[PDB]
Amino acid sequence: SKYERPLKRESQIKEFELGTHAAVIEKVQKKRSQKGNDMFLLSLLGKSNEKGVYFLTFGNDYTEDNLRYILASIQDNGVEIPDVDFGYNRETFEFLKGKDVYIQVEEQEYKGKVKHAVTNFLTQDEFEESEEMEFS
Amino acid sequence: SKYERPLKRESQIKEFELGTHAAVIEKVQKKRSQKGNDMFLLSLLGKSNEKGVYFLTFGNDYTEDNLRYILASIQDNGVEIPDVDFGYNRETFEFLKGKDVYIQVEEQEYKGKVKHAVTNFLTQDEFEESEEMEFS
Amino acid sequence: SKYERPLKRESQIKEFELGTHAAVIEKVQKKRSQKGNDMFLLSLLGKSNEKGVYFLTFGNDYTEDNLRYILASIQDNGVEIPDVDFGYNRETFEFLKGKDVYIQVEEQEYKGKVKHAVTNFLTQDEFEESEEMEFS
DNA sequence: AAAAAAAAAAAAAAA
Repeated sequence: SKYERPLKRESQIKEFELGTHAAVIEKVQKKRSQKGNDMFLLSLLGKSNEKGVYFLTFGNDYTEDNLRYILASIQDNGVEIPDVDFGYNRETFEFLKGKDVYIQVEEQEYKGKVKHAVTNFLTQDEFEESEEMEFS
Repeated sequence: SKYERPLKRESQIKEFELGTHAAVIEKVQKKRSQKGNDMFLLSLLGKSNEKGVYFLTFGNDYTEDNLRYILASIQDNGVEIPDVDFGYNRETFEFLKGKDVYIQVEEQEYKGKVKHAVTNFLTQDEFEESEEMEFS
Repeated sequence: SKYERPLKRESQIKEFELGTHAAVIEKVQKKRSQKGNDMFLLSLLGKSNEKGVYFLTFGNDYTEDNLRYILASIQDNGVEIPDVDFGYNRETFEFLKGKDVYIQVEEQEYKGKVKHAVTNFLTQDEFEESEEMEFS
């Protein structure tokens, strides 16, 4: 094919350790998956510069519930959830950017490659239940 | 099978230190993989005779982008890109030879043996971002 | 059990010193491995009566490559490679006998016992390049 | 809960 300038790629030097972490959604991209689903690609920034990615895929039974947990995590980091129809729309897209969240980070295999993946957005209850088990 | 001069093999004494470097594509070579994929074998040379190799495999869905990043790295080193169809062809083969590039080199574990392998080709943006964080 | 006459064993008094060497393929004999692959057993005679052995083992992914390098070594000693199918056949078998080659010999250890073994066949440029860095 | 993902490349064998 003919050359077409490709995009700058973000350096993902450092992953999240396994467990629960406070993180901020440092970026939100609108993309389409390889199987042709509309998704929001949440980029996640930790307090020691840990980078992580999360895919909010649309057009299935879980999408609604999935996003409610993202919103609930935002709510419990001290932000009011506005009166808007949440889903595949610009309000939702813009609302997520820059927000404090609680994330879970589990291991995950794919093509025999193990990485630390962001799996879930946690409520206050879930974040503390997990965090109050750790010994300094 | 009928005879086919195998590719000359060099002394891999000095390899690239970890991180990102300016390099040249010293040699390009046609080669069939163990799984039976066509690839170009890019020999990279550094400013103090560090050596490394890069496997540009054809067939995969990443081929295009992977080559795009090679080309874009060449673009950002002062060479302009011809209006040719880039791929598994002769023009591509001849173009890549003797071109200044930006590369990343990470640690790569394979069957016990860790070694410093060229992983990516970097754009100007990518390159300056990681090179500007070094001190004196 | 019942006595069968055993075969004469060739006197392997002196072995190659480590490094690169001009040598002749003095003998070639096809055998079965302990694991049970067909293979050629190249005997190699040095210019000071050094004796070494090389095992070209058939039935693996790199059989053809290892053979190609042998032929390349013969090619670069003033011999033209004919348009023959190279492999486990009589023609390849008989072509190898008596040819000049360049060999590499390294230390090797099987059952505690150390041995100078023939590990590779070198091209012209490969041979000269090894001889360059010996003078230092 | 369902869906997301850079793919691919590396001697093996002899004794």
